[PDB]
Amino acid sequence: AAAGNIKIVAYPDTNSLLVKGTAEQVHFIEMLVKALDVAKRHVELS
Amino acid sequence: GIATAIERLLQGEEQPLGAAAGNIKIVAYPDTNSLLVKGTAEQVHFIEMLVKALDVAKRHVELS
Amino acid sequence: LGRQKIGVMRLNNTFVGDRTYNLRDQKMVIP
Amino acid sequence: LEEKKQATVVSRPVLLTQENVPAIFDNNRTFYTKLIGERNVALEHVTYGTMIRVLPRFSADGQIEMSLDIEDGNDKTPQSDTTTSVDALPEVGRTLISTIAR
Repeated sequence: AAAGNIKIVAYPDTNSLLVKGTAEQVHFIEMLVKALDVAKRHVELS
Repeated sequence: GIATAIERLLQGEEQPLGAAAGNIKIVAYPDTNSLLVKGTAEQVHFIEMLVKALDVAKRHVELS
Repeated sequence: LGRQKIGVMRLNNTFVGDRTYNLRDQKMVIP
Repeated sequence: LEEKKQATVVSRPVLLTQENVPAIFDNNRTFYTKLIGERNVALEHVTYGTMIRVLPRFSADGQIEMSLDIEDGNDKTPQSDTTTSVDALPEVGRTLISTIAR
């Protein structure tokens, strides 16, 4: 369909996203999320 | 809670969910801690499979 | 036509939702 | 005069919660004052004390990431012999920390 009928709702109770769309748009957001989800490093400032 | 997150997910939503995705009504019933879903026989089974994935037991953290 | 589908994606290394802090009078919100 | 001094203080708050649930521990003190106005007469108050607000979350490896908001305040006292010890002057000193650790 279109890019304007995708609904994204935060569910903080299990720390997860809820995406509603077609079977090709759900796989499209799942590949974007795994690129924005990386582990961070610690900085101590003195 | 869980009854406000799925209610905003199905808001508007003129989409062919299997009628439409916009005529599903979800109402919280706190007196027995359960959801009330009204739709066709295929949309009710569609929300029942989503609820069993968001319903997991939690672990305890003690912070000192 | 395409059937609708709901996916649940758990995040392991970040937080959903905004973070809020203060500098003595004013509130800052990070998306 | 010849003076020596030493002072140690170790304080520890403990709080229990679940995953992805915000929790609050608070141990404060309230100071009420009488603002003698005529129209919008009110009891104004200040508040100071220990306070933690945490949001724990388990990572994929078994580590615990937290979103912290720590406040530790107490009441600083000026000289008791002067008149400003009887009015509404509790000089408050606080210590605020807001960060994220894992």
